[PDB]
Amino acid sequence: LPEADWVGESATDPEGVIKTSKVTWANRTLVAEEVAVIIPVPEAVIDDATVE
Amino acid sequence: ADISRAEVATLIEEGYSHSLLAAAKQGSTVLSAFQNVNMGTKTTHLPVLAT
Repeated sequence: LPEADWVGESATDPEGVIKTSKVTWANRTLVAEEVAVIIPVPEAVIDDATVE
Repeated sequence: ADISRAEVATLIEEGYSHSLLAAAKQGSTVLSAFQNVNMGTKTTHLPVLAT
């Protein structure tokens, strides 16, 4: 965040200057990764089972 | 050299507001707490039981 300040009115006095300030940003990343499983079964067991 | 706020003198005028100029008045407590007897003369006598 930037910062403001109170400024005096004099043309010579150091309190008479408006101060500089900055706004900044940063970066965040979505990075996709794999998650997986393999389940093996005998094909005769698929054929004999009563459920799908 | 430069023109300060003091350099322009009464070319800058000072304003006025009555927005803080009010005060709510408060009446006496005893004239609301108790009976207000309307007197017609300086002294009224009230007899009381005493023994």
